[PDB]
Amino acid sequence: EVKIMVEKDPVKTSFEKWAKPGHFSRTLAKGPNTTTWIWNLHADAHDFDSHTNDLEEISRKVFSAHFGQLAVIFIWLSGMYFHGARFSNYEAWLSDPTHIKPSAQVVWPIVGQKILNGDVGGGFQGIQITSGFFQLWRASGITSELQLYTTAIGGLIFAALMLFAGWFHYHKAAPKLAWFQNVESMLNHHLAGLLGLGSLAWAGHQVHVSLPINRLLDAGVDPKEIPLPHEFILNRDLLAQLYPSFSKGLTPFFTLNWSEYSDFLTFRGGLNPVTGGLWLTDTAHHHLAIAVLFLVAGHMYRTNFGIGHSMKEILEAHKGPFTGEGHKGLYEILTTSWHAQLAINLAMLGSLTIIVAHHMYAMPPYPYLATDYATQLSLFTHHMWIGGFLVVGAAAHAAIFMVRDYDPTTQYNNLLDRVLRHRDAIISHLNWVCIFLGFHSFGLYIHNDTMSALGRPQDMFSDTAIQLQPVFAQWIQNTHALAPSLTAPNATASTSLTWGGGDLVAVGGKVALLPIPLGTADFLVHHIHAFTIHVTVLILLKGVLFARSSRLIPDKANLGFRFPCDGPGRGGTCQVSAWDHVFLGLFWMYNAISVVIFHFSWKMQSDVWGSISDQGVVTHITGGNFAQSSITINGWLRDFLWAQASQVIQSYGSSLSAYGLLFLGAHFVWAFSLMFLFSGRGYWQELIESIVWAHNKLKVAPAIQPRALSIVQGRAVGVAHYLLGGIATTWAFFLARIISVG
Amino acid sequence: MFLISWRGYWQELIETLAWAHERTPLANLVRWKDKPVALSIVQARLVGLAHFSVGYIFTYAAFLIASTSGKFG
Amino acid sequence: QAALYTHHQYIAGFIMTGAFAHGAIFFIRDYNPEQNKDNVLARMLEHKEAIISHLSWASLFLGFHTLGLYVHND
Amino acid sequence: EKYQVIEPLNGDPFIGGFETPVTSSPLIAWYLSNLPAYRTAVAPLLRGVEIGLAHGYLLVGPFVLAGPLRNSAVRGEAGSLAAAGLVTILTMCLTIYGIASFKEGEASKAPSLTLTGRQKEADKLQTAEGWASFTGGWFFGGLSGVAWAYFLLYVINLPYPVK
Amino acid sequence: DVAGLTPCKESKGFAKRQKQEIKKLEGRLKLYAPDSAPALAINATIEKTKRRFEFYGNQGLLCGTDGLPHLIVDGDQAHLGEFVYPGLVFLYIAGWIGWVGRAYLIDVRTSKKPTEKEIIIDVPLALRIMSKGLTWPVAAIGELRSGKLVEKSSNITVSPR
Amino acid sequence: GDFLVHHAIALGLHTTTLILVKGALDARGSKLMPDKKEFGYSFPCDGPGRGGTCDISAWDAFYLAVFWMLNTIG
Amino acid sequence: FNRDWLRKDLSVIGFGLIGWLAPSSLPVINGNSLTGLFLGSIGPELAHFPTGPALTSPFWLWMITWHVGLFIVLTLGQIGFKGRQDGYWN
Ligand code: CLA
Ligand code: CLA
Ligand code: CLA
Ligand code: CLA
Ligand code: CLA
Ligand code: CLA
Repeated sequence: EVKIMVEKDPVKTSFEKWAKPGHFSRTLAKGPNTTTWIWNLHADAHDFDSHTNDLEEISRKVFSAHFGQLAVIFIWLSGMYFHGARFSNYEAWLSDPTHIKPSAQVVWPIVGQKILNGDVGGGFQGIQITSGFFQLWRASGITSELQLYTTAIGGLIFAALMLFAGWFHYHKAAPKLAWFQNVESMLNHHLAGLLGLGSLAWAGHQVHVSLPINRLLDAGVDPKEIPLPHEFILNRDLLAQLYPSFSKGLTPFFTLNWSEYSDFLTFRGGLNPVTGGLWLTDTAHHHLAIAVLFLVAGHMYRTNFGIGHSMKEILEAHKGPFTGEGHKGLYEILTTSWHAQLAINLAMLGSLTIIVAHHMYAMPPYPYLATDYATQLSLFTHHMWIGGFLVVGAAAHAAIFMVRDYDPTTQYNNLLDRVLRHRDAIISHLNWVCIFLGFHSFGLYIHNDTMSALGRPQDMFSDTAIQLQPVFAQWIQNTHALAPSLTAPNATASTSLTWGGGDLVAVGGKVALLPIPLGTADFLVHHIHAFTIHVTVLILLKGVLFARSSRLIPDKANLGFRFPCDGPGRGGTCQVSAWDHVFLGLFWMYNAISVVIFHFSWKMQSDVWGSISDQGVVTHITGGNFAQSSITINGWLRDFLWAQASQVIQSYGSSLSAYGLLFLGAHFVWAFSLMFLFSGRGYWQELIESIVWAHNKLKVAPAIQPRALSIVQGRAVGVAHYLLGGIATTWAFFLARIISVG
Repeated sequence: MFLISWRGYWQELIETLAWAHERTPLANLVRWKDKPVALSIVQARLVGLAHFSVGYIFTYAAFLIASTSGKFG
Repeated sequence: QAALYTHHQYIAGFIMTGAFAHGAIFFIRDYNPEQNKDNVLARMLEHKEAIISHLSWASLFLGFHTLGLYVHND
Repeated sequence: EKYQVIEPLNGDPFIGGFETPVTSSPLIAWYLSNLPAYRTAVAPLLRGVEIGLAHGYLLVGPFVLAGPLRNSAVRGEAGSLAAAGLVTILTMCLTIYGIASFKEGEASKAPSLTLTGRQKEADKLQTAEGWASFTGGWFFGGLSGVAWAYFLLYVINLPYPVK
Repeated sequence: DVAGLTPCKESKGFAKRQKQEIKKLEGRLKLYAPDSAPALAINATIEKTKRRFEFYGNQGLLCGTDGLPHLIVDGDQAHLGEFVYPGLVFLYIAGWIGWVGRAYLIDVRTSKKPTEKEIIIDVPLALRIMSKGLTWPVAAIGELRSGKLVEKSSNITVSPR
Repeated sequence: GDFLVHHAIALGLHTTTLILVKGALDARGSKLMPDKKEFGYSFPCDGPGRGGTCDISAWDAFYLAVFWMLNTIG
Repeated sequence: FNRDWLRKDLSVIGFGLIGWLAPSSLPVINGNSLTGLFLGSIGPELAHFPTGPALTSPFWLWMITWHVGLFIVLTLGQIGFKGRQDGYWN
């Protein structure tokens, strides 16, 4: 029966364990014999499963840690709003959003770093921000810095509230295991009460605050004399003169004459020509509809009033001849293992973030977002990287579950067992498809390189050569361009300006969006993307499926999840642990996301982003050379890496010099990672022995014996520095280039 | 590639591929004589070093000659 | 001229690495402490920790200060 | 207690395989059993002839429509000669494979037991002389198939959509 | 002059760089109102640059071809303020730090649980050790001459030969 | 610039020599592997025991010094 | 392997054909004043010229919709018939 269950005062609030560093584990609670202990102290701090076998205590730790993360995020958001309130030119940007660069960070005049306070416009000097917060606040109807201040104060209050909630739910009233295992109630509340009610509330804000303020802004009204939101809520005649349907006043809602709300609940599609963003009427209708859908969907599961679904009975009822018991035993897996839930949720969150990245540039939801090329590029790249990291983490935690939380006795002839039983076939076919994709994409690039170098441009794979047209994607674009005509008759515009139709939105003198063409280069780059994704999936899935055992080491589950090797026997067992598979999948996700963001940047600078003149001539940032230069690896090296890097390396002496500094520093960090990746551990241990001799000669040798990093730690440091260097190099390069050319 | 990924990944992958070849029709008729194994640890290090050095030498030689002969100056 | 210089410098570097590798192979396979008793080779083996530690110090000092000056100029 | 289509290899759960519709469907199994490679009772020479004929015939096309001289008037001849050269190289491959794998005078080590357990005779393709005959037949059939494809495509000029 | 370097007072490149930096700052300034805070910041920049260049000129720095001060580190008496004087200051500070760290290690090897003292620093002990670094060179020489600075090779772990 | 780059060259020479001499003088043995001479010149490792023994051979010192010589000649 | 993995009940295809003709051949009062099967028949009528694809004509969408519907109907009919002999829902 679904009920509230807590324990009073489980843990005493005391600083006694603060003085003891490794209190959470029996091994580290003894003391630091060696320096490795310190690293171990930071590598097992949040591994709550390793601290104890009690699932209740692990659940309580997880809940309180989530509260702490929420408090941290609240502090971060409050900081952003504070910096918008004081150290920003938000109001000047409101007065003129097309010619003033957003800025919300101001440096101190200490060591000549004051040069970084560039002339962003509006009588302000500071760092040009690319987070899109200005456009988000413009969409929300924020017109003054006082509103940002009150938002920041509320954010601090909420951070303190979350911090107190974590303390209360760990040390004062800690929920019991039965409370955490109520997955049906949790889903009902998070669907109806979290997503549905949140969407409804945001629709209310939009209807009452965003639409009137933003339509007055689109009309050219100076934000100073735009009436405040509460004046729209109170003086409803002032709101009705913008949208007459408000004069009806909730009568159409309850009489089901909903068409009378067509003034502010539209299904237009496309972009607002004035701002280049989505119509906020469409957004309000969207949020209302999804709120209704989520509130309906959150009434699906049976908590204690009958009427509903038992997910255990749903799962046990889904089985077939090609499988065994089907989805039998998965309810226990997902209600008794935190790592399985973390894997599922991480995979979904990463894929969702990638969807967000793809959908926020094709439909810019904020005003003056598309024409802010720097913000668009930054948002796309940021969310791509976040999604990739989350997917790799999902793989890691699936492997952790398979190693530690997997119980063969309760999993017999179900789906997990059967997947484990034909992993050889799965990995064989995935390896074959990876090889085939790698060949028929990168070998096509190499073919193009060779024929271009041999003076045989007619033997290449291009539009003026052997053509590989993406006919399926082109057909999908054609279908989506004609959707309002026949397939969605109640639509004014198509889903996005990227499908087709010959419509070009040009806020100011720039280009917001236009029909994106697909040719041989797009065919090639999408197949490169598919190749990289399949190879990453190969590495990660092979790590997960072979985590427990393999033909080499049949007892790999006893070895654990995070172990270096099993020895130099059987020819060498280096990197047989699933942790090492995640370690390599990080490199492959890095390559995949890097190529994805490079393709986005080049395609947008070449075919979409640009400036339109009064006559109507559209010139692009690069000049439309993607169709003929992206087909060749030399073209990528020259027309993208060499041509577009001219600004990061020439940024010295200007406000973009920090980008060049961090460009070179990220190069440095990557090269530094290379030695943790290439070197071993015995060499460094012996070098440390020599250094320890030098220290002992002078009676300055520490009692905490210096040790070289473990093998797994060496790999972790190498991959961390590698990813940091590469990603920061790209970050500096994109930001400098897109701030210079935009 | 040969310097970062070390041995075990490839040994397990080769196990899978041996299974695949032995179970594929019209191709299990063809049989190897030497059992395919992943490269050893020392051999992997040496092969990665050779690739690294060859790339170093060829890249720098190409750049040197092209930049000193494209502009005779 | 540029090609000749680069050629012979890379050849020299590889040759030096080979010389040191074969010194290591000599110590492993051909060095007899019985006949080499308290001679110069045995004395190098005796205070090898000092040699390695001073090489480490020289490398650390050079790297730190050269990299720091370069970063300062940057 | 359900139908459970999927079964272990010949009922043995400890052999590294499965019984899937892809593996042993009546249609798929019939198709694979009558391929020349799996006709163990037939002489290796004729199986090699059939295999080479099919392979040269299918190989002629890609070389003709993708070769460097595909835009010239010798496109057909160039493609046919490329296919013949590939056939010759694969003949050397087969010859060296037979030399390395099989020794003269040894019995065949091919599986002589059926799934039912009939215990038939071992296939002679896995022998030194069997593989030599197979290689010779494959060479002859490959050249014949290349010639036939060239004749149909160009000497006779039958109407084909893409060529 | 110490490797054909002219003094920066009569270096034309040094004055050219002065003029170029001031002109760039003034060009950045022209686009702001005189009373605005950015204008004040840029004017502070200009004053900072002017005083920096005057200070560099007044200390007899050696500028090469174009205007760039070059440092002489050969021990010349006219350039002791570039490397020898700050070098000695650095040596005093670095030796301070190392000496007090060594002293702390010595004073915590006699404790019952030295590792806990290394991960959790005894702040009073550490501070009264740090206070002793004022006269570190004298203590170092005393320990060297007395023989308490260097451990005998017979009590130091070494690997097999 | 010539000063800075010559000091970089000295750094490269000193570090490559450090790696190579450390490999040559620790080839016969060390605290981590006192019996390294019986295992030869080029052996993979001594297993994950005693904290891990990757690149503990002198051949691995040569392997690690080839990168530094390539960097220095570069 | 029992050689009848796909337990042959040939009435399944006919039942699915009937159950997919019935909903697809409906004069929907919506934007499609006529039925989608008539559009999927017109497409071939305009595409009977030998040696040529549709070339992004209004034929692919109807083809895909109709055949996805047919495939799902056939699959669900097979599952429904063969779940009664078993105890999947009984
Ligand atoms: C309508 C009811 C409701 C709502 C709104 C939420 C909302 C949330 N839950 Mg869920 N939860 C519910 C019912 C609900 N829960 C029930 C009934 C159970 C027991 C079966 C759980 C068990 C549960 C667990 C085990 C966890 C959550 C977590 C979370 C948070 C995830 C972070 C996020 O995206 O939030 C976005 C929104 C915000 C950050 C807004 C701030 C939060 C505001 C104040 C709403 C708080 C609603 C709260 C449930 C009301 C009771 C508190 C009240 C006494 C003051 C989120 C705030 C996770 C978490 O992060 O914990 C902290 C987590 O680990 N919940
Ligand atoms: C919802 C997200 C989420 C959550 C809750 C967890 C939770 C956990 N993970 Mg998982 N993980 C995630 C995402 C997540 N992870 C993602 C996205 C990845 C892919 C990278 C992984 C990959 C991963 C691996 C491979 C492992 C874990 C482990 C763990 C456990 C933590 C133990 C530990 O050592 O942490 C303590 C915290 C740290 C070690 C973090 C230190 C800081 C990191 C390494 C670098 C910071 C980079 C920084 C941004 C650089 C810039 C700043 C710098 C200049 C200062 C815990 C169960 C470990 C585990 O359970 O072992 C059994 C383990 O082995 N996770
Ligand atoms: C540019 C560097 C590079 C290249 C080319 C490769 C190539 C490959 N990697 Mg490696 N890898 C690299 C860097 C690289 N990797 C690095 C730095 C890492 C560290 C993270 C890895 C980690 C890694 C893992 C963990 C895995 C791979 C896998 C693969 C394979 C991809 C699929 C395949 O075989 O078909 C595509 C093959 C290529 C693209 C190679 C080039 C072939 C060209 C196109 C044709 C040239 C042939 C031509 C006729 C010349 C003939 C020569 C003849 C005359 C002698 C392939 C062997 C995966 C694998 O095993 O395959 C499924 C795998 O699991 N790699
Ligand atoms: C006078 C010169 C000289 C001589 C006589 C020797 C002789 C010897 N050396 Mg020494 N060596 C030399 C120079 C020399 N070396 C130099 C310059 C180096 C530094 C690079 C080394 C480094 C070295 C090491 C590290 C080792 C030896 C070993 C050996 C012995 C066995 C060599 C072996 O197995 O060969 C077989 C030859 C090879 C395996 C080389 C294969 C080809 C290499 C990898 C380069 C290929 C590059 C590339 C693929 C080709 C070009 C491609 C193109 C596309 C660009 C032998 C006594 C070994 C030994 O004594 O074992 C205990 C040993 O471990 N040598
Ligand atoms: C750019 C890449 C890079 C860098 C900087 C280094 C740096 C170093 N290596 Mg490594 N190495 C590399 C690549 C690199 N290596 C590669 C690719 C290989 C081939 C596998 C090796 C192989 C190798 C071996 C085999 C050996 C070294 C050694 C050394 C040291 C030489 C002495 C020196 O320069 O001291 C100066 C130190 C540095 C330049 C390190 C960086 C110092 C930073 C900039 C200062 C800290 C900044 C800041 C406070 C940190 C912020 C982080 C956080 C707190 C926020 C030094 C630590 C030798 C050694 O350790 O001898 C003592 C040695 O034996 N390396
Ligand atoms: C370095 C040696 C070398 C030489 C001399 C050649 C020579 C040639 N190559 Mg190249 N090739 C090489 C290495 C070499 N290749 C390598 C290493 C690769 C892998 C990267 C390739 C990949 C490659 C491709 C992908 C293609 C060529 C093609 C060609 C042919 C050019 C087109 C032509 O002649 O007209 C058209 C060709 C003909 C009119 C006649 C070709 C057929 C004759 C009869 C071949 C001889 C067969 C003979 C029975 C066996 C002799 C060899 C045997 C002893 C091993 C030409 C014969 C093209 C070609 O036509 O392929 C057949 C082509 O498409 N080559």
